[PDB]
Amino acid sequence: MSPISVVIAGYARSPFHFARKGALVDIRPDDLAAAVLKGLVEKLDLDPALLEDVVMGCAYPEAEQGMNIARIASFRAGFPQSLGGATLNRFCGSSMSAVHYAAGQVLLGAGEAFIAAGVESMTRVPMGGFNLSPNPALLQDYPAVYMSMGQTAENVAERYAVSRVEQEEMAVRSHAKAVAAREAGLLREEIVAIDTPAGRVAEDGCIRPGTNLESLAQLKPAFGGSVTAATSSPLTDGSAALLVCSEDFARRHGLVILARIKAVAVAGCAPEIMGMGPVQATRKVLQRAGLGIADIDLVEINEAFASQSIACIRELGLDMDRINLDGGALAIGHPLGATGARITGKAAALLRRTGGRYAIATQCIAGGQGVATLLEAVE
Amino acid sequence: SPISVVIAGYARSPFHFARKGALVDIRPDDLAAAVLKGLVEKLDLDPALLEDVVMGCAYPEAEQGMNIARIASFRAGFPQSLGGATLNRFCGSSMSAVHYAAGQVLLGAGEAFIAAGVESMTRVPMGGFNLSPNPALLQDYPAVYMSMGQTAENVAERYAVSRVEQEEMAVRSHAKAVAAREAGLLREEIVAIDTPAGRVAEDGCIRPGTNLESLAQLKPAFGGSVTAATSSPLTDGSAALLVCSEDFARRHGLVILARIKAVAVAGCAPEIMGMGPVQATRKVLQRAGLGIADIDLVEINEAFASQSIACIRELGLDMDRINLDGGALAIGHPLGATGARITGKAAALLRRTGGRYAIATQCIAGGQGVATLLEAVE
Repeated sequence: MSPISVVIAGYARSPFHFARKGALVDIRPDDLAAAVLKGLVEKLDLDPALLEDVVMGCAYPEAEQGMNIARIASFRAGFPQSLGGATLNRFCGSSMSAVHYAAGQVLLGAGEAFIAAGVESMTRVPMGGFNLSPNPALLQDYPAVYMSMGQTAENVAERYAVSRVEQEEMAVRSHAKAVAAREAGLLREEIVAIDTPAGRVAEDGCIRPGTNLESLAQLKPAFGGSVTAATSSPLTDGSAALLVCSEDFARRHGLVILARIKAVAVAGCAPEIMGMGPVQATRKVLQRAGLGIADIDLVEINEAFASQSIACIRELGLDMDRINLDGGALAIGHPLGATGARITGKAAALLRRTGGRYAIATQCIAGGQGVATLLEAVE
Repeated sequence: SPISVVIAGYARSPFHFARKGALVDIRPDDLAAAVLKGLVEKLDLDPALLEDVVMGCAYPEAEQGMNIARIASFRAGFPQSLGGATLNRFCGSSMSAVHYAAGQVLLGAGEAFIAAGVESMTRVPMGGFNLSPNPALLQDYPAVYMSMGQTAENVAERYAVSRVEQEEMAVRSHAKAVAAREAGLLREEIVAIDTPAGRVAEDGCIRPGTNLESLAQLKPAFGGSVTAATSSPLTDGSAALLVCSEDFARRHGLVILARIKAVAVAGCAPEIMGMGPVQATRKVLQRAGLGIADIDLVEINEAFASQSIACIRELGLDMDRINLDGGALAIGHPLGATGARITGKAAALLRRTGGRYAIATQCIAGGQGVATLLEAVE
């Protein structure tokens, strides 16, 4: 007689690079995803034949991200044909929903170990895909369904009263925290270096040290309002992967357990303010875990925009000093499919490193959704 | 103390031929929405009670793009409070949508889900608009991109399924579909769809009086034993299930079709992807503590007569217990929607026939299988 325990027992990712001008422009997303899958199981010294399934998050699963990129990446990584592979699109939250899927399968007794990963080459598959075909009836009846992400960011800045200067202070803090993490070697363990035509890429490319209020105040508005390129996550290339498995499996294979998955959630919201997704998703995981915000040691909230990240943190009553401890997406980047796996893996790794008890990973999703994962330390 | 996960609803569009059938004018997001709306109207269920819509789709791009789960959900008039996520495991996408939903019920992450799928093989072509095979795998491992027809021939050769044996399954599949359709036994699962041309309420792919003599006169499709007629057709269609806790079904006075007792995925060699159901079925049996002897009926997808027959023999199943109301040869195979149809139909048949246990299982492009084992609710 034993509690069902689902744990994160591995977290790896590529460095994240600016789309179009960064170090990963020449790497196919299927090849990049493969590199990280192979990197994770090599960091763990884990036989991939022990895995049930690879679940790969991807916002635009077409073109080089098509043909079930989970299964393509798995083949390309040299993993056995006995694994399953599936690709999951919940846009910005895809690879956090991959974690929820794998967690559900562990409870169903349908396998003991999974990779929950994500990928986005925002260089090689442009945000929106090819052949964008909006529903004509929804364009007329419900146009907010297809609202630009930047307009949702302005809507939140207005409706939740987040000034341009307040957004710019988050940008300064997110870069300063990433720089401090990188320079202390605190991003090294999670990174799988990637071979490219130009050479080995081993370090994050989106961090801009010395980001400061005076230089930010000179930038042009991006969406005819308060938001700028610097208070918006950049177009990013990258992949992240987690090992999601039973506590028993991790113990059996001598794996270090980063954290236990204690509760999960999805919540819909109004598309016009999609950035507020995290509020209902976080309230759900607290209600399901039997916890309050005062119980949470740290939070990874994705910085899709400063406007929505700040509006969420205020609405939940979170201390900004407990947010995005090693930097957030303004600095680190936001390759859509990969972010959920990254912020979940990172929250787990930070909970273990900081000696905390509980953490939450949460983000917003285009089309009006939020996802959250509540993590618990393992003794 | 287990939570019990049930199927408490099954709806689908009529399934029609790609390019020449009755659904060619319906965008797949619109077709999925019609089925979502039909399902909740059949159940008289308020969709505000639903946690999430999980939509299977083999090619989630263009008219199937932009997270078709969420688009279909909005188009059906469901509240913004629901989640929406699109899942691609090609042929098995919407069975993996059931598996996802069942795990979320167990996690206590919601009590009611729609697990659905859609494919308009008319309006999004197989391979998508920008097929880009991994250059390294084209060199190292070309079988990854093997055509489904070549895998069907591989299985016919290696598992010794003659062209006549394949044609005998084509005959029985169509005959079984005609018996069901003629007795009104397909009507309850169907949501009629409005089209520019008028209301479509009947399946289009059934070819009544399909027979050995006429099949034997057709030309091979893949330089072997397989023909157009022993291959599932290119199909347009959508299917949706209500996957929910037993407590939620009882509380809302919903008729339960079946309990989900076990689930599985299993990888296999892409070059014989059609044998996916063997390891997937053996997994759900082992997990359920059951033998093939225990199973009253099976829905095994008829992607190809060759792989369906080869799997049925490998598992030692009585053909009389397979695809009671017809199989994909006759009903159609709109990739993203098939897993939800065969799981849904297997649950509905388990209830209608008074059996204890059923299996829904299928093969998947890229070498995978999926299986769901269902139990009658006492």
